[PDB]
Amino acid sequence: SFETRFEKMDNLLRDPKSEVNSDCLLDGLDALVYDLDFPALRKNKNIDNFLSRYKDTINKIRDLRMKAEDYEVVKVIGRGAFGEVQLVRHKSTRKVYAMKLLSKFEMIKRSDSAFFWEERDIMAFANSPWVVQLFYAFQDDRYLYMVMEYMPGGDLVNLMSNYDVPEKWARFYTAEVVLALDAIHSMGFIHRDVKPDNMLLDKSGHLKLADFGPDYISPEVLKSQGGDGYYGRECDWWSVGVFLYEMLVGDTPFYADSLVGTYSKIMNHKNSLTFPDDNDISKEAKNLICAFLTDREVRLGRNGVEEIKRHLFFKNDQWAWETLRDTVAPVVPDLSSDIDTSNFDDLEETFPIPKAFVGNQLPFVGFTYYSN
Amino acid sequence: ASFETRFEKMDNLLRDPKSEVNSDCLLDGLDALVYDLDFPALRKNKNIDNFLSRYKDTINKIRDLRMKAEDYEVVKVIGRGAFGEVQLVRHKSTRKVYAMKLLSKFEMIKRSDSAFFWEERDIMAFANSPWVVQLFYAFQDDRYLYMVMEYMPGGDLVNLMSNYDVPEKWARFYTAEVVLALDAIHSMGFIHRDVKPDNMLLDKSGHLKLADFGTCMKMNKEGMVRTPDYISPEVLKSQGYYGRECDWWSVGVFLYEMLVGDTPFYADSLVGTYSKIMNHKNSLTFPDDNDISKEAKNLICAFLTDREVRLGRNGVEEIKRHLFFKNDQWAWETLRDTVAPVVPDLSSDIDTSNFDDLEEDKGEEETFPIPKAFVGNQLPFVGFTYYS
Ligand SMILES: CN(CC(=O)N1CC=C(c2c[nH]c3ncccc23)CC1)c1ccccc1
Ligand SMILES: CN(CC(=O)N1CC=C(c2c[nH]c3ncccc23)CC1)c1ccccc1
Repeated sequence: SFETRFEKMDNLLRDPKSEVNSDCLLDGLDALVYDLDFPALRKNKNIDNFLSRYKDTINKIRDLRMKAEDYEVVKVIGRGAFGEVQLVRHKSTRKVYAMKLLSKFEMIKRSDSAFFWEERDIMAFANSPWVVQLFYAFQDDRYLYMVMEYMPGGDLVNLMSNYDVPEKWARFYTAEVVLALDAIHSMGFIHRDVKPDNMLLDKSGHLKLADFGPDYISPEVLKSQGGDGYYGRECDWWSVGVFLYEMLVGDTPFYADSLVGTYSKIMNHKNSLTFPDDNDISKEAKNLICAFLTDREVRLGRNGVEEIKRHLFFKNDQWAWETLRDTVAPVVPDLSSDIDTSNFDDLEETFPIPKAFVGNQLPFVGFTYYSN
Repeated sequence: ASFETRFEKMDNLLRDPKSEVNSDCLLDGLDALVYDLDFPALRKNKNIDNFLSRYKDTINKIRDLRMKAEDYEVVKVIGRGAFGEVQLVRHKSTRKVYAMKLLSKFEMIKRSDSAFFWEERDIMAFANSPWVVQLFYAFQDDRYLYMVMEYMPGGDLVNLMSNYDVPEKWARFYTAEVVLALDAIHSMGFIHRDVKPDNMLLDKSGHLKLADFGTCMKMNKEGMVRTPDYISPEVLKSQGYYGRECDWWSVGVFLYEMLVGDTPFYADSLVGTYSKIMNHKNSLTFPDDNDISKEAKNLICAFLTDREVRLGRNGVEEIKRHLFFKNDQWAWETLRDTVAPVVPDLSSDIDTSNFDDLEEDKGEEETFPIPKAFVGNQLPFVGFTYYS
């Protein structure tokens, strides 16, 4: 059938989850112009003629497509190894967002340029109240850009520093992390390193997970990094136990001065896991921490989220699992302005000119995403 | 500007068939990149090897979904050229017969000639004229460019002129259809540069259409462009700047050959022909024993004259008003409705009686050397794909 094959082709060209969608195919042409336009390369007739034929329209497309210049940087609200997070405002729409930038130079230099694909897909397609949304994803020759919802409530590292977390609060945050992880697991993904930095609080003080691509890592994720083991969803449930312990105790359960010491304490969890002498912690809170901080064969979460939800630590009279997001969060942030950075602490290299085709833009083809 | 205006202008560039960057040209770029990068020496670059792993699967899936040579069943080879051949083909699924023109990418790259086909592709795809051979689909693989066009079973006008003594009544019909065909091409901004009976094909009802635009060049904002019997004097002076009227000279040669039986500037030697063309004011003569009207002689002389005063240099309207076209069978708006002088008798949708059936070759699949660095041999063909 000719029209069935022609229809299937249009499906691939218009589906946002397709690698050959219209905005993805445009990335290939854009990358090709960035990577070919060098004097040594343009000596090749095929290259010089192709660029003459497409540099007018590619420069035109670069202007029409979303670009960094469409955003007004307000402040830098975060920083990482490969870039930074900026609170930005779209010039035309005036809407504020959080934009994550990833340096193509650093990524290529460190030979690490494929870690962002699952983060892009989870945030773009989750469609969940528990996952930070990615509205747009674009790029230029130097950076990858991720336009996400701004989470003014800050992160849980900040919350834990500013407050003495009572059990009533710890139960709320732990339950929201349980629902957030279940939404991610339902999509077919495993977070791997769930930590308080990945837990962001929206305008109403409710939690959403962000940042998909040592203290919080499970024993199986450590073992499997030596190229022989394997792990399941229960590796994220281990992280929940570490988070609950840090919240009620003030320290990570396997803290050590050295990275080796932490790694070793995690493997020796049956002997290193201890609750300080001066612990006001309930028996149900300790039960839940121990049920998560154990080997994967007997870990809570092995037989789904239901056994986690039924734990006595979650028994309370303020909320229910099915309506938890409608309840008032323990810390509802001060909604002063759309530019409020109160909950956040405040704080370039060009590629060498190629003498042959290097293709530095190739590992980024297909990153562009427009939610419409 | 407006944001939604930017994202609407984008969707226009992505849908417009005449756009350099519609979704077919964009898939061409990705398909060209997978061909040009999938070599073991290039796969040593991590960026290249990783990109190919990420897209090899979908590019092969897309190659199957998109139109390909295997969708067509070859029936005969009805024509041949330096860079390829023309095959009478039948679509496997639809069973409809077409004429497919193939152009060898190796012969093209090897001879450093890989940009002549763009005008032919655009004329046949966008002319939208009852007088220009239509291009339904255009596709490609790593070895060939393919052009799926309407099959013209009636043959060409060289064949028609050999088999018949063309009366004026017939010559007027064929000249009239060539005038409408050249005007469609001129309206698009092109100059044929090689109008001869070889380019004029007859369809299943005997109606004429132009084909063979390998020689086509696009005019500038002032209408200028950069066999020997059909060539105008302005070209022989260079052999520069040529207007529309260099095509109208060939119409005059065509009309003379039709009514007389010989080309107006025939000679044993090429030099004798070139000399006769330059001396057109004295060499152009009509045989004493003729059934040529004063209006046919007027039209031929109006075309076979200096480009500074030639009929056509200011449009087709003055040509259409010529008294030679006055007749009682048809009008310019009723020409294609008329019964053509020679309506071909066809046994089947596959009948090739009006063509010299040719022997297929199926032997030269020559190789470009395996790239040790990025060569980009598929780059001059990005954007050739067309679907109607
Ligand atoms: C600091 N990171 C971590 C990260 O990947 N993320 C941290 C949290 C995000 C966020 C979403 N919405 C936000 N709203 C207010 C502040 C941060 C955010 C996005 C994800 C980072 C790492 C490497 C290179 C660059 C940045
Ligand atoms: C013979 N040339 C000219 C050519 O390009 N064309 C001549 C013939 C065509 C045709 C359309 N429809 C047809 N139907 C019945 C016969 C021929 C046709 C189309 C155009 C050629 C040159 C190089 C490589 C290959 C062929």
